[PDB]
Amino acid sequence: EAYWNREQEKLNRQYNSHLNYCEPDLRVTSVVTGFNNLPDRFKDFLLYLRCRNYSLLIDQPDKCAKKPFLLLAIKSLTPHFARRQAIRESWGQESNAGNQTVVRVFLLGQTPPEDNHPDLSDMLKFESEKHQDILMWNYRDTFFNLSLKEVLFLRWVSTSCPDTEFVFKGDDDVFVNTHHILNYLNSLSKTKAKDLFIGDVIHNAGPHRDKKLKYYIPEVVYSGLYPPYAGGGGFLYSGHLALRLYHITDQVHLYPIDDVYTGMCLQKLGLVPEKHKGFRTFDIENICSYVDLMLVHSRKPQEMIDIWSQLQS
Amino acid sequence: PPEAYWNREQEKLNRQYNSHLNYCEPDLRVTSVVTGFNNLPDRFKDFLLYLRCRNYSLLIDQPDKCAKKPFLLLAIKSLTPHFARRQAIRESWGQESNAGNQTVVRVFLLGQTPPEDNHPDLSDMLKFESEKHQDILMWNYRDTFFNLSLKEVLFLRWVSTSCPDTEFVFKGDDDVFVNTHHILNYLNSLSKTKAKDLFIGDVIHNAGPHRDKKLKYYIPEVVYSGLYPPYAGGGGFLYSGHLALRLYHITDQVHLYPIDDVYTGMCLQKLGLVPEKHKGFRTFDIEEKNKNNICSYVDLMLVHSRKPQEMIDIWSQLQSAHLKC
Ligand SMILES: *[C@@H]1O[C@H](CO)[C@@H](O[C@@H]2O[C@H](CO)[C@@H](O[C@@H]3O[C@H](CO)[C@@H](O)[C@H](O[C@H]4O[C@H](CO)[C@@H](O)[C@H](O)[C@@H]4O)[C@@H]3O)[C@H](O)[C@H]2NC(C)=O)[C@H](O)[C@H]1NC(C)=O
Ligand SMILES: *[C@@H]1O[C@H](CO)[C@@H](O[C@@H]2O[C@H](CO)[C@@H](O[C@@H]3O[C@H](CO)[C@@H](O)[C@H](O[C@H]4O[C@H](CO)[C@@H](O)[C@H](O)[C@@H]4O)[C@@H]3O)[C@H](O)[C@H]2NC(C)=O)[C@H](O)[C@H]1NC(C)=O
Ligand SMILES: CC(=O)N[C@H]1[C@H](O[C@@H]2[C@@H](O)[C@H](O)O[C@H](CO)[C@@H]2O)O[C@H](CO)[C@@H](O[C@@H]2O[C@H](CO)[C@H](O)[C@H](O)[C@H]2O)[C@@H]1O
Ligand SMILES: CC(=O)N[C@H]1[C@H](O[C@@H]2[C@@H](O)[C@H](O)O[C@H](CO)[C@@H]2O)O[C@H](CO)[C@@H](O[C@@H]2O[C@H](CO)[C@H](O)[C@H](O)[C@H]2O)[C@@H]1O
Ligand SMILES: O=c1ccn([C@@H]2O[C@H](COP(=O)(O)OP(=O)(O)O)[C@@H](O)[C@H]2O)c(=O)[nH]1
Ligand SMILES: O=c1ccn([C@@H]2O[C@H](COP(=O)(O)OP(=O)(O)O)[C@@H](O)[C@H]2O)c(=O)[nH]1
Ligand SMILES: *[C@@H]1O[C@H](CO)[C@@H](O)[C@H](O)[C@H]1NC(C)=O
Ligand SMILES: *[C@@H]1O[C@H](CO)[C@@H](O)[C@H](O)[C@H]1NC(C)=O
Ligand SMILES: *[C@@H]1O[C@H](CO)[C@@H](O)[C@H](O)[C@H]1NC(C)=O
Ligand SMILES: [Mg+2]
Ligand SMILES: [Mg+2]
Repeated sequence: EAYWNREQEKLNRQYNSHLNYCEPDLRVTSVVTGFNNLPDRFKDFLLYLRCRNYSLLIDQPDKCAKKPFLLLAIKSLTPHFARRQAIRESWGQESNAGNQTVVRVFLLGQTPPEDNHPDLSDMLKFESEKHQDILMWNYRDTFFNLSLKEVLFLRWVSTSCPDTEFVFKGDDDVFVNTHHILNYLNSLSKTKAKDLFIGDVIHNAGPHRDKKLKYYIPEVVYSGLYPPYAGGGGFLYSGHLALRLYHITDQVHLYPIDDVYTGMCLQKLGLVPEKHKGFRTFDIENICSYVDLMLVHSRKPQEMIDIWSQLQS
Repeated sequence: PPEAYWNREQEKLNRQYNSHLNYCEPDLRVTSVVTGFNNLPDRFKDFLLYLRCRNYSLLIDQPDKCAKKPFLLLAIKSLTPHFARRQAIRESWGQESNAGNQTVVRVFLLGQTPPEDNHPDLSDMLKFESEKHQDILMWNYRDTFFNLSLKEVLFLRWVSTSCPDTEFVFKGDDDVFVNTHHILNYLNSLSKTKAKDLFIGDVIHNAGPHRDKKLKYYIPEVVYSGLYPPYAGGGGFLYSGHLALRLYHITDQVHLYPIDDVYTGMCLQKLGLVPEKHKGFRTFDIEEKNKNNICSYVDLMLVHSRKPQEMIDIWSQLQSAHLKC
């Protein structure tokens, strides 16, 4: 009865246009109960659900010219200049130690004037030319379009970085202990590494029905429970799985919560992401508190540099 | 009954006028004369050790900013990383203009954000921004909360040196919405007498220092004793350029204070003046229920606090607000 569930079931029957239909899908105004009274973000989500063929405005095509051991992929918005630079100087440094290459990309969409964003296009061009780590696509960068940010990033992995051994995807305000991540990745068996997917995995979750939370999903949009999913603050997976995940995205309708969407894709593949206790996407309760952690949400740019500096000793 | 350290040093200054300005070595005396110095937070140690130093130089100047005599100079406190805040101001209420040959010009007021304070290095982008927009003033001191009174004194020096003929000054924060049209209408309503010593804002009377160690405005009893003079909250206040010159001259006679808007109130009190409350300055915001009605902003001078998109949104709706409301 909920809209997403019914359309997804239609998709299941077709695989057992929803991909490049980019006119407004006016059907939703008649088939979604109370559509006129939905918040604008749901109107936009429903009207443009069947469009995901957006193009790269800023690419870094040689980012993976040397096959990486680890790709860091960080969700960011144009105005977050200090967040990105703190990451570059702390846990997101690119490196080649042990010939285990780490490369870094930030994942951006457009911040257009119609959404009341200041025009930062000249600063973003300066930054992209200076640091060569900005990927930017021509879609409206919004909270409910983070699942678009996920799908287009996975597409970019498939086209431009398909041979990375591992992928870390996360937020631009989480602290990551990249040394611990690399140590963990190097201790993996070959079998465990082929389909690795770990994070702060949430089981038996359901959609928030509370209208004051940013995660609110109306009953007319989605019914039932969520699959197991790793919290989007940051998760870690094999590049092999990144390609299998990209292939399966066509068979899963976009969903307004992006980390739930990745969990939906894993489930369709027959996989279950595994919890690693070092991923603290809901923060901690002292620099020694951070020694054994993989990730902590959330930290400001100065805090990111401070923690990283103290951890090096 | 010995006063607190700031009061005692201010008493010494008062008697000297009825070095504290370019002594930039650490004043190790404070470790002996400030009660409990060793147990103070680092920000108080730094403030006390370097209290007598304020001859910092401009690294980035805009020397022709006031080549055309302004009617109103907008001076906005900002920090290096705040690119989106500054651009939103440029496009909304901080636009430069010449309507009615009443020139409005804009500067942002910055210090350094050094790597030793764990700041990411954004210096090349700031230099690019300055080259593009020609509205960055930057001095070579450590930009911190407790150095904002330094930001105030160095800005007033720049007005005396480089913009002394501006008719009015608005000084405010980079996270406030300002109804600049209402400000200009108000300034054009003033008698010549009221305008000569104009100083208005969200004026707080009978305030004292916060003694709760958990608040960012905390001030220890060993640092400052007694009450605060009347003062306009720093989110933004409005005053004459004539008074800006009088305020600059008097800064030499008032020791820096960790809270910048209290410092400005101290300087006004030394001038024999009392800032006046204007109800349109909402430095503690407006009612939660009226935040999404643009008519709520028509009669306001200033609202704290708003994000870059919110400032642009409010400004855009305000340009057609005369059609409703
Ligand atoms: C995720 O990103 C996608 C891609 O950027 C984004 O899709 C875009 O949404 C906007 C609406 O938010 C669409 O813009 C509309 O296009 C139609 C074309 O006919 C216009 O008629 C619409 O007019 C509206 O706005 C007018 C004023 O400008 C009003 O007068 C009028 O009444 C309408 O309200 C409107 O401009 C745009 O076409 C798509 N672009 C695509 C599909 O490529 C989507 O919104 C984002 N999703 C979320 C959840 O944020
Ligand atoms: C307001 O701005 C002023 C001007 O920027 C700023 O003054 C500066 O303060 C810093 C301290 O925070 C001073 O730097 C110190 O200088 C002394 C020598 O005079 C050094 O011994 C200090 O070394 C420290 O760090 C070393 C390495 O970690 C340690 O080994 C050592 O023990 C110290 O911890 C440090 O370099 C600087 O000299 C002044 N500059 C000037 C021009 O006065 C002031 O701090 C700001 N005030 C506030 C309240 O923020
Ligand atoms: C089972 C679970 O953990 N579900 C969500 C969790 O609900 C909490 C309840 O289990 C608990 O009893 O009460 C608290 C109230 O204090 C919570 O309601 O809440 C978290 C935080 O919202 C959810 O994780 C988040 O889910 C959203 C999507 O709704 C999104 O995926 C986000 O990234 C993730 O952090 C749990 O799913
Ligand atoms: C007289 C006054 O307003 N004093 C400060 C005010 O104190 C409030 C108390 O009067 C009341 O009993 O409790 C409330 C808390 O619910 C307040 O504590 O608090 C405001 C907010 O801090 C102060 O304004 C701020 O002062 C700091 C310096 O201390 C700084 O100048 C800042 O710009 C300003 O907004 C009142 O001074
Ligand atoms: O339109 C958006 C909104 C958010 N983000 C990024 O998504 C991540 C999560 O945002 P937020 O902190 O608001 O979400 P929460 O952690 O509260 O779920 C952050 O890295 C944001 O920079 C984004 O890229 N585009
Ligand atoms: O080290 C600093 C800290 C703050 N600010 C500016 O001072 C103003 C007030 O900052 P904040 O909002 O944190 O203070 P609050 O309103 O909470 O008293 C804003 O314009 C900041 O950009 C600054 O210039 N340097
Ligand atoms: C997606 O593809 C269709 C044609 O197949 C095209 O009309 C549409 O403009 C494309 N969408 C975008 C955003 O380019
Ligand atoms: C201020 O002046 C004194 C000498 O006049 C000098 O030693 C000191 O370094 C100056 N301070 C700064 C920050 O230039
Ligand atoms: C316009 O303003 C300037 C000061 O900014 C003044 O010198 C000039 O005389 C004015 N011109 C007119 C037309 O009054
Ligand atoms: Mg977050
Ligand atoms: Mg503020």
